Amino acid sequence: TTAKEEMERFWNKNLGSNRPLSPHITIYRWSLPMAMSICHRGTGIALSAGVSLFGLSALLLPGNFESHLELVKSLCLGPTLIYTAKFGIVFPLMYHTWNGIRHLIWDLGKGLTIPQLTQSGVVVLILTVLSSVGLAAM
Amino acid sequence: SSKAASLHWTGERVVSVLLLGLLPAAYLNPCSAMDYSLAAALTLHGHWGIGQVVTDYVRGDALQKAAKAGLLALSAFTFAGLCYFNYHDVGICKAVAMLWKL
Amino acid sequence: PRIKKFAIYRWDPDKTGDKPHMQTYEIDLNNCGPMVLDALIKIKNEIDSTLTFRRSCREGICGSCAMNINGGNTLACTRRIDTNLDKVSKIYPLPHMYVIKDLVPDLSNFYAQYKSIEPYLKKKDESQEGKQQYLQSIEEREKLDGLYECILCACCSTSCPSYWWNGDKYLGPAVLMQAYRWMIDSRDDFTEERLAKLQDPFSLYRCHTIMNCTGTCPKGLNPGKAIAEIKKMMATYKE
Amino acid sequence: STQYPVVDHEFDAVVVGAGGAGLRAAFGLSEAGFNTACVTKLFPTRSHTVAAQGGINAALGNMEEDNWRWHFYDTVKGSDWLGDQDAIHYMTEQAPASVVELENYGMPFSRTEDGKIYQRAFGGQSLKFGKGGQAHRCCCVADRTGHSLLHTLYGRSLRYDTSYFVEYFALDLLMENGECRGVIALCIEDGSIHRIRARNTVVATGGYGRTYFSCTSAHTSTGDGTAMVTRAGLPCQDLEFVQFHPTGIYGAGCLITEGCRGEGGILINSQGERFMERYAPVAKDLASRDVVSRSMTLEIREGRGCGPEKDHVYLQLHHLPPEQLAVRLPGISETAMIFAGVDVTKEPIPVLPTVHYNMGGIPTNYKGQVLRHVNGQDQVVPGLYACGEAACASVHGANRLGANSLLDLVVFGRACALSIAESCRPGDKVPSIKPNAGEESVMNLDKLRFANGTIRTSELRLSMQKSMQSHAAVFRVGSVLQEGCEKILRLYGDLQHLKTFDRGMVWNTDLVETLELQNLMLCALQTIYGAEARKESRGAHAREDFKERVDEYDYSKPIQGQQKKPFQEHWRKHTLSYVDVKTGKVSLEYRPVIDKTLNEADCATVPPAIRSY
Ligand SMILES: *Cc1cc2c(cc1C)nc1c(=O)[nH]c(=O)nc-1n2C[C@H](O)[C@H](O)[C@H](O)COP(=O)(O)OP(=O)(O)OC[C@H]1O[C@@H](n2cnc3c(N)ncnc32)[C@H](O)[C@@H]1O
Ligand code: HEM
Ligand SMILES: COc1[nH]c(=O)c(C(=O)[C@@H](C)C[C@H](C)[C@@H](Cl)CCl)c(O)c1OC
Ligand code: SF4
Ligand code: F3S
Ligand code: FES
Repeated sequence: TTAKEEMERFWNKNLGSNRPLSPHITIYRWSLPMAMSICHRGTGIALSAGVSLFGLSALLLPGNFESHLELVKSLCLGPTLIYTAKFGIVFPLMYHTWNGIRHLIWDLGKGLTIPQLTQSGVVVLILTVLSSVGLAAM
Repeated sequence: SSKAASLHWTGERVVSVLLLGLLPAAYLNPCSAMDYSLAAALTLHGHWGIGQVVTDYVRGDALQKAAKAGLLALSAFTFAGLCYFNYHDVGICKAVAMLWKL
Repeated sequence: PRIKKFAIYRWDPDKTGDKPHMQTYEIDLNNCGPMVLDALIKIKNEIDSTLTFRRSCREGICGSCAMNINGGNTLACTRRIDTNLDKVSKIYPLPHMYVIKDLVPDLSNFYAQYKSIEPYLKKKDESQEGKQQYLQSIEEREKLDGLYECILCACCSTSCPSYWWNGDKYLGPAVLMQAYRWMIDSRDDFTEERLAKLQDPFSLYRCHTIMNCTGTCPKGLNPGKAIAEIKKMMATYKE
Repeated sequence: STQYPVVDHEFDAVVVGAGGAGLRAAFGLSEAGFNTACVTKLFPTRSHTVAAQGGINAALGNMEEDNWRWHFYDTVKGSDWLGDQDAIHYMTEQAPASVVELENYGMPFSRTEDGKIYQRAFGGQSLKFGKGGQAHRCCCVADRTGHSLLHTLYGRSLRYDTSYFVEYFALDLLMENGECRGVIALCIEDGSIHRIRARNTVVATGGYGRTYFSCTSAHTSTGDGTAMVTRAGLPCQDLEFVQFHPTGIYGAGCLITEGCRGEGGILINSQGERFMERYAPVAKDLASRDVVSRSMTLEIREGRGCGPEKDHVYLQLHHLPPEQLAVRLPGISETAMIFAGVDVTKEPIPVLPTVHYNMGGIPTNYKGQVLRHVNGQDQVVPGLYACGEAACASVHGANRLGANSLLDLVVFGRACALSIAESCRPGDKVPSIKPNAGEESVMNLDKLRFANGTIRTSELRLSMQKSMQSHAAVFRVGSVLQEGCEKILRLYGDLQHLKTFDRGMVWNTDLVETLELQNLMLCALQTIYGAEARKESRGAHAREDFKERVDEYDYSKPIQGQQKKPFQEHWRKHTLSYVDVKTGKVSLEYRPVIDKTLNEADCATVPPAIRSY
């Protein structure tokens, strides 16, 4: 019996059985690292969606960009709202940016010990807020 | 044996460090060329990233090939769109600067 | 008297209709050993004997009693019951695995995966073996520390969310760390073709350094880190 | 019959047990080109052998320069001359060959400046036949040798086409006309029943510490093979001889290794004196596993207790360098902290002597061939083998020398294989079987499964354990031994009364733990009866009433002008215990220990002497 044959058996036995699946997310308690990975995906997906919705609209929709900014001024410049709409565009970007560096440092093999990990996590979190508030005000 | 999977993985980080090198390069030097290299780095890194999500969640035979095909479509249309926007409009860097001082 | 509530996952594959649910137990702590296993064993011997689970060394070195206690994967004989009588201990089977009965998971895939990485020394010249002790310097030996101590809990991989969604094709941290364990064994002549076995999207590359494995390890081991070294090796190894 | 599915299997060899020994025998068999089933109630890696800490002995001479014959001497001397020299010779002789083979498999032994295997000082081991000071020959993987040993053997076994019957509880042996045909086994997974039949059957089940209330051994050490044998009418050997490891936590009874004492550690009693110097001066606190514990256990009766209720003693590791504790003994730094809450570097450990090892077991050749006792004479049981803690070749005798059972495992694993490999060919006639053979076990299975008695399984288990704990303890008199026998005997009756609650086929642990209990009770019955009968003080079996060590001679004075005692007048012989499973009655005879070696010219026979360290 080879390892590949053991696996084949495993699946055919279980998928053709009345056995349930022991709960996972529903019961596995949440650690800051684990939540900080979902967010990387959350942000990563949204950012790609944004970019795509910018390139596609540059191909399908009428008018040029200047023709759109003047169009944006509908209920127009309301500082503490057009800042708020601006912030929430940079926020996912800055997070994914900062956490990206953390992922990159990891790939080098550095900072992968439980303490170090919940430290750099905070440093990425704090850095997001600063560079997010900082940019939306530039 | 070909070392494909690992080579792919290497590229992923090369573009990741390439894209990090470009967001300050864009701000400190907004221009014609930067607009394109930014579009190129942006569309690849995203294409591989979504690819990694798909080849994680999209379970099955038929659907895996489907999602991957439709993603190549979204990417092609994205990179080409951003290129069109560069050549025929203000160009990413200038669009950002306009969108911003507003 | 000091009473502690115990909410535990239950499933009898031998009673028709009955499907997954929790059962609550109550145990005086002056009559019970400090560990959650002690508790389990106690209710098994005193209250209800349908309570079915795996156990052996009660020392936290055999890896039999692996389970999800209060939302994290450890060993029941190594975890101590929170003396806090104002909480109810939630006891669960190792997450996202087929429940055979109650807290007993089907690990046969887990094992089969271990088999496929060939966890044994491999010499290009097996013709001289068993007659001379192989030389390995204490330095070369230190590279195994933190690796060889794995017990095969399945706390590890059964905390990895990639192993949840892709457990069939992704080996998961436990198994992976052991493949690493054999790459850096200086006595092993098969260091290169051991990496070639991971050259596909799922074997190794479903890892995204979520770090739930290292976090959850009952023995304080670091599979995630060891994985990163594999990933590096995969990108650097010649030919 | 209508209730249970019978599923038969055909092999060359069955190995019952995937511990250290089982495994070695298993793949060893497959390696010689044998189609080998390996039946085991736990996944291999869980087998107790993991728990092993100290190490494995081999006279490789890696520290000083050694000679396996000195290791021969030390084992036989420590065996208290109940050790069968033929087997002891074979083991020590084969020791360096076996340990080198394991390191070649890939066991990550800790290393020396040379880059060779690290050897350690241990209890009872000498140079130049007991005159050359402390011998450093315990080969070890830091603190976790048994772990690494089991894992590599398991690991190595995957390479061969060994048929693993994982989490299958063996019930009995399939026996026909005195010959063994295989095993009848319950498959835990689905409740099914599997008659695995082969030409040769190796029993490698390990010990039965779980007969006692306080033991180092795992919850699954239930001498199941030992029972299986006495259910087939075969004898068990020397079952009274139960080793009380000196060190282990007061509460849960976890093992703190002897490697603590062999690395410079000390034992401290209530007043503070290193009491292991007023009890045994010659070899100090690194003496026999039975002399040290005897010193401790009586010291507790002396009033010299060291706890909340003065019922245990200390093992101190304060004085050792911190840098050496984390490197040489890492797995006790954790477990002392985890179970007791002890930082090993600046605190002592609360250690009581607790049950640890079973020297007794299935009577055995140096070849591993299970013995029966027909007409005061030995006789090979055809197609039946035993190795390791389950077995008794009595390479250990009246007292196991520390760091030898791991070696015992490996050597007599190998041996059981070669014995088959050299007594037949693979693909030879697998003997046929009665259509309804093993009928008895399934019937016993059903009675225990739907058992609605009055005594709960756990309570009966408890009464046995504590009865053994107080009647057949370290020290034991014929007064309290006698009461213990008829108290155990009543508790064997009580098995007809027991209550089990789970009625399922899938993972009925409620059912198996009860089968474990019968398996235990049989091992208990022979332990207490053999103990009451033995009216001498040899090795671990020390009688208060018979402190004398009764040899064939009076071995203190010269052996010359003095006549041999008749067999049935000395106690330098092995105990052979039987039990009529129904009435639960222990009848016991004796067989002479082997004194000759395998080559007087290569390894001299060592005659009995006054024994003390
Ligand atoms: C108890 C103990 C012993 C020990 C030790 C620490 C502890 C806590 N430390 C040691 C050390 O440091 N150095 C050393 O030399 N020895 C040490 N020992 C003693 C030694 O480890 C034991 O004698 C040895 O482990 C016994 O090995 P063996 O292979 O003979 O038995 P096992 O390892 O306990 O494995 C049992 C296997 O048999 C299967 N089994 C049992 N019953 C059944 C049934 N009914 N059906 C099917 N299979 C069965 C188990 O599944 C297991 O595989
Ligand atoms: C220069 C700043 C950025 C850096 C340094 C960076 C870095 C990274 C890295 C290293 C990963 C993979 C880590 C892992 O999960 O294993 C990743 C994931 C991803 N990124 Fe980026 N990124 C950046 C900006 C962006 C942008 C602008 C987009 C949008 C186009 C984007 C979209 C994604 C996506 C879709 C993923 C995959 C999600 C997943 O599977 O986890 N990233 N990023
Ligand atoms: C980076 O990869 C990942 N990181 C994760 O934290 C992760 C998870 O945490 C999962 C338990 C589920 C979570 C809600 C996902 Cl669906 C939102 Cl992103 C998950 O599923 C995942 O994909 C494999
Ligand atoms: S590495 Fe740690 S968590 Fe993973 S299986 Fe081994 S002991 Fe368990
Ligand atoms: S839980 Fe996970 S995805 Fe990688 S870092 Fe650990 S295996
Ligand atoms: S039973 Fe051995 S680890 Fe809990």
